[PDB]
Amino acid sequence: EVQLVEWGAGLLKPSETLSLTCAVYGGSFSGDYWWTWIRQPPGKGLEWIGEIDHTGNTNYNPSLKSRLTLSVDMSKNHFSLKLTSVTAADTALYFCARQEGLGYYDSWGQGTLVTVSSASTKGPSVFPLAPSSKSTSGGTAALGCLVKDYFPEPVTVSWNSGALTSGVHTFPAVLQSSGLYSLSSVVTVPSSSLGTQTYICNVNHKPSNTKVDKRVEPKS
Amino acid sequence: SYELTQSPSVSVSPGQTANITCSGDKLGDRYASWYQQKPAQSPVLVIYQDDRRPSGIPERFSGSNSGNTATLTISGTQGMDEADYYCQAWDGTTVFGGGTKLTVLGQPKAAPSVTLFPPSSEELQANKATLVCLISDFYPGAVTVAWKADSSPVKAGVETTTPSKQSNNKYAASSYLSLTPEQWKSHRSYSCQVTHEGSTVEKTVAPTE
Ligand SMILES: *[C@@H]1O[C@H](CO)[C@@H](O)[C@H](O)[C@H]1NC(C)=O
Repeated sequence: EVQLVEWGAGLLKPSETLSLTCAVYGGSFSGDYWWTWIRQPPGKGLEWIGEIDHTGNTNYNPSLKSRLTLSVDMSKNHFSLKLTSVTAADTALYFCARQEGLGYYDSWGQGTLVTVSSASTKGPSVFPLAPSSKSTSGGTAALGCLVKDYFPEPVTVSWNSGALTSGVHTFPAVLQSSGLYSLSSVVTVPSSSLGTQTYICNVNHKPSNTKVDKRVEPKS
Repeated sequence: SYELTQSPSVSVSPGQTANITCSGDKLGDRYASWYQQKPAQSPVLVIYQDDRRPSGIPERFSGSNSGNTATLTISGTQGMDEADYYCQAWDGTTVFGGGTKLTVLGQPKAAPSVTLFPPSSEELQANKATLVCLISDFYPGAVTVAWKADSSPVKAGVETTTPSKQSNNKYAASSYLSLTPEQWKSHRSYSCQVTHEGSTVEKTVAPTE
């Protein structure tokens, strides 16, 4: 095995070009090795990006072959990556790796996270999720608030200014392809209360200095 | 375009044998390798050249490539084997499978609760439409979510979280479907279908509600 050490700044804005490098200890840039980049979007699988040999032949994945250039500095046993016209969709953990003889990746770098700041500070839209009894236990209903398209984390959600805590489930946010977050908060309450008890979700997004108190009324 | 298929999730009881499989046309003509990946860590090669084990990989890991299926067999599965497992096939070109999450069961299985909300009238007035599919109290922490427009799988618009551990050691996840108001109002219904451990729960909402 060999030791692979990748560096590179991870934090980079979009539409641009990404650039990283990797260093190799205990090996040589000779023979049949293919020096490889593989990436992993958050929550997703491994995606082969491209390879380069010691002479400088390359193979790139057709999906981006037009936009990706690999290079090697044979003198210091380094290879490097350059990807053009990027997005938040290139956000991913990027690994360098060595492909050995019959097509297996014996040595991997630690990975470098390419978080792409495509978005800027943005406060959420808040929509009411009107009560439904279809999925809850007898005599109860679930209602909530959809907290849509904010950045960065975090948002906080209380109910009835914190008087209502029992039965609240605020779900971890999704990080969308747009680079913005959305989350939902739901509370299960007595069905008999719906005509007399007011339900308000208190949404606070400190990064944008935004507060929303959204009344969640039954719908008819 | 060449394709290796693996199931997204497998669970095994401690000490039992786990089989993780990967299929592809004429996979037997290609050399299969397997990688173990634990969270925020580099994949680790556990099998190469169909059935060879690197020095330092435990003997309970074995591999085979026959019948056009590559199989990673872990005998006497231990807690420490919980991880995502990727197959890879090489013929000169490299293809990875989609990964299998192996859960080594530490508690009994728990089936998900699914709540589906339609777009709110308020959001439709803002010329947008989001369906919200909330999934909770499930174990193993692995689900597949499929959305349907009437009965047809959607082509676009889905954002789904990875499962996260709840305070009670079960898991939660959420999935969102983004539509235009015209798409929402022009179908009879949309459905969120959640598959967990080979069982499926499908909830459905309709614009007339
Ligand atoms: C696992 O798969 C192998 C084939 O590769 C088979 O011989 C064995 O019986 C399987 N064992 C289990 C427990 O599924």
